[PDB]
Amino acid sequence: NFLDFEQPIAELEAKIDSLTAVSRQDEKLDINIDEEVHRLREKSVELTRKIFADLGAWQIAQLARHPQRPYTLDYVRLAFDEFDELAGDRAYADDKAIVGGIARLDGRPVMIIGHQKGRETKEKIRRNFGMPAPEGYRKALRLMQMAERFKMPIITFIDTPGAYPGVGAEERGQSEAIARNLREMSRLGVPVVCTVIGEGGSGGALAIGVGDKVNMLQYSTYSVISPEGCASILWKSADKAPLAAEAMGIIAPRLKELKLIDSIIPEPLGGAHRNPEAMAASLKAQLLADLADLDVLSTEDLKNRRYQRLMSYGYA
Amino acid sequence: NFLDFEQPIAELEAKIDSLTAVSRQDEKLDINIDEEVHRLREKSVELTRKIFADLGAWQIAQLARHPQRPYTLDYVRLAFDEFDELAGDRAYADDKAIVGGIARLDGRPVMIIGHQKGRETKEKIRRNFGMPAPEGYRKALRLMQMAERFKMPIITFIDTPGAYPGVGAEERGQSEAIARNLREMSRLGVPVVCTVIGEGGSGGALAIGVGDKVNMLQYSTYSVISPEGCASILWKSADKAPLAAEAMGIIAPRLKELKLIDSIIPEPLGGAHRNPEAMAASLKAQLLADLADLDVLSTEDLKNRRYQRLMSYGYA
Amino acid sequence: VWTKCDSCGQVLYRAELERNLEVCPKCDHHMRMTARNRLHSLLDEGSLVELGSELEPKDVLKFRDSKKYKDRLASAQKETGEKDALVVMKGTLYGMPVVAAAFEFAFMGGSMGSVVGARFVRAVEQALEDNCPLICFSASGGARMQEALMSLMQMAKTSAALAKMQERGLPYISVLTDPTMGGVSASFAMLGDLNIAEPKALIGFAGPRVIEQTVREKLPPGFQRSEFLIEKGAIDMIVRRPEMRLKLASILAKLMNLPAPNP
Ligand SMILES: CC(=O)SCCNC(=O)CCNC(=O)[C@H](O)C(C)(C)COP(=O)(O)OP(=O)(O)OC[C@H]1O[C@@H](n2cnc3c(N)ncnc32)[C@H](O)[C@@H]1OP(=O)(O)O
Ligand SMILES: [Zn+2]
Repeated sequence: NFLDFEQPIAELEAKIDSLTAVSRQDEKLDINIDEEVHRLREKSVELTRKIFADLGAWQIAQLARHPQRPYTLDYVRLAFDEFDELAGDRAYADDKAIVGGIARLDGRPVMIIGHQKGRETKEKIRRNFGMPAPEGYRKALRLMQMAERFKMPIITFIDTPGAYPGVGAEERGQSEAIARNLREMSRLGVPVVCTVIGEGGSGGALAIGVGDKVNMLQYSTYSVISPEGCASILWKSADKAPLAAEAMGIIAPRLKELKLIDSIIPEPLGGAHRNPEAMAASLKAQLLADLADLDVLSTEDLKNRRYQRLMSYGYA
Repeated sequence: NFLDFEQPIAELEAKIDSLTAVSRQDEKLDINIDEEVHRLREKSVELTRKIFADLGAWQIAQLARHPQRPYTLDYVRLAFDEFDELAGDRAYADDKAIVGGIARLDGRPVMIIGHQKGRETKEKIRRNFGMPAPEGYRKALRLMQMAERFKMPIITFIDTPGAYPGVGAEERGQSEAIARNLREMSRLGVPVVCTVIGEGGSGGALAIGVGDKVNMLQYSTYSVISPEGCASILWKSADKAPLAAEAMGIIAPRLKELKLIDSIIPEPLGGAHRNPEAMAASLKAQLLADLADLDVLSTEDLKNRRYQRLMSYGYA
Repeated sequence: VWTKCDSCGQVLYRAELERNLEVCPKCDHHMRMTARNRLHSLLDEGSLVELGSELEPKDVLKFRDSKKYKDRLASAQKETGEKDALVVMKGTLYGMPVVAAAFEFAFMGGSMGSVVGARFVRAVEQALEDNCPLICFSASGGARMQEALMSLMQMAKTSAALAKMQERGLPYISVLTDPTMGGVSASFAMLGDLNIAEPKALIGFAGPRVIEQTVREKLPPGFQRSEFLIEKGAIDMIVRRPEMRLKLASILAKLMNLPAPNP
């Protein structure tokens, strides 16, 4: 299910699929079919390259919400091994919108926390579309504290519409959970590396995104409020969302020039959904580089550097 | 509403009340009425002295459950000043079965946590008859941590049937709350003084009773299970409760010789309910004495002494 | 040599069940496993070394409900072959030093008394002096009623010991078998870094009967079971017994930062 502006590319891909089936249905015409497949493959590559050459902030925001994209579990599967999933905040319930656990990054033991939206329409409603209740932020805090106990670095995948604005979630103190996470994550004695794969923001994403290195994929957004909400409250309309997306500056390079994130992880041509394996490899390389240059610092120096980086946010 | 075995005393007291009313209804016969009142007052004093001379363990257990007895709020009112009540565990709800706050003991700032059963039949059901859900033990832990932060000694009043065995309270991890309280209360860097006023036990009382000095009133009980439950499981009957109470050894003098509590606070003649003010004064004196000899120890020495006292429990 | 699984009423071959770690090969029902057999299965072969073996029940209260508590202790010791409920054994796990402790539910319902707490503290101290993870399998009906507060306090004691371990940074895994209730689930069984629980294990604080009496209603289906609790957040994960050993090794290989075990 590609996006609207990707309608041409999808058609070509569909065509390729058809030709592939034909190439698997006969044998005496393989040469011409294969040549046409190669020609149309080159056509698709060039079309994707030129279409993506100039994408607006709204187009990028749509890409970050593409209903075909690697989520936290996909990156865990394609870039980590020996992943044990820990469930429960020990108090009320385990939120399926946040998945956490302990795995190995190239043999090193790491702790992984991240939002999980869900693939199909069943998991999407099972996981509240990636919107975690407070008993998910409390689980995230518990796992982060566990990792910090056993001299273990932490890796966070930030892909969520935001915190769930439900009556139950509001009764159980969402604000308290988020605030406690923000306060405690600034004192962890282990290096924290955060990435903003997919869509994140509204402050229910910063609850697991106060790290030493903040990274963002090329086609990912990070905003204080979704463009729909910003348009509704300020532009007094919902159809003026793209104006709000352009004005806020929610695209990765725009946030980069403000000194708000550390680096942008280049994506495969045509978005991370086309080649998830390449995206996972790039993300793994970036994570290894960030841990490589974060291990040199002592724990006290690491915490001091994190505090200074936090206090350097904003123009004031 | 006195106990069954206290029926004579109650009758005498009623008589005294009547005589008082008569003394407040006429003036020409005041001398004889006052003389009779004094004589019957001496009679009541001697009768209470002789009745209480030999009380069985079941009688003591009934006294600890007397439906007229100072609860945590009563001791706070009659022995502490400037009490600010802190409510909420920050997660789910505030349990009315446990009341906590910060007040002043003879000017010194102290933290007070304790079970509150409630006076009448309305408050008893409002406060779940002193049985706290896990969100009460979590509030107790929060307040104890707050006190330990601001170099503040802690005072605990243990008066409860036990932890609430409800479906809702069980879903929210009662065991986790109790276990976390027990683990964290052994590391507090402030002296903890615990008293077992009223009825306590079943392990939902030890959750706020792991202290440096454990005290118990004369007519208070502290058992691993209520005598009814012990009889039911072991004696196969509920009418053999007094046998279970006698066999367990739940009375204060019996526990003292086992090296399980530090001292017994003598009560006013006829139980703490007759003269709550004298009981409050005695408890306040005991608390001041216990804090006086606990301040001398350094924090590290205080914690080491607490750890050794814990490890010295049991015959093994 | 032909046993029957009471949950499904099959005719399981006895040695077939024994080689499967007392798990029904048909319905996968987790049945009783003795402490010594469990610890032999978990830890490596030829490295077991029991700890706290000099501690024996030494009743002081002189309890007597319907049978002499000394007679109860003698009968249980003869029946099970263990001095008291908990059994502590040092050993190796895939080449990794580790101290394990296993309850023996046949001994007076696996109730926790003075000897149980003393043995647990010995296990914690051994783990501390020789830095290594601690694994505890819990199967208990609660706190030993025949010792009163002298048993209740064993909660606090054990908790304190675990606190010490947590201060040293040593991992501690708490496997929750069937059942784990009373003062064992409220002191150290649910106080682990990871609360692993076996499938369909009755875990809680107050037993179902007393909850029914107090609430006077119908308990939710599958109440207090492991599958019901994992959704309530009390259980970190649910691990089948035949896969437990390996799983535990892997976990403690990542918590301790040691190289992964050789499968
Ligand atoms: C307040 C406390 O901490 S002790 C209160 C008792 N325990 C509880 O309330 C929690 C759970 N309650 C229970 O009855 C059980 O533990 C349950 C619900 C798990 C049921 O498990 P069951 O298969 O029924 O085991 P059962 O209770 O029969 O235990 C086996 C034996 O251990 C005994 N036992 C178990 N726990 C205890 C205990 N705390 N004190 C003394 N004996 C005990 C039982 O009397 C029984 O002896 P018997 O078979 O010779 O009569
Ligand atoms: Zn079966």
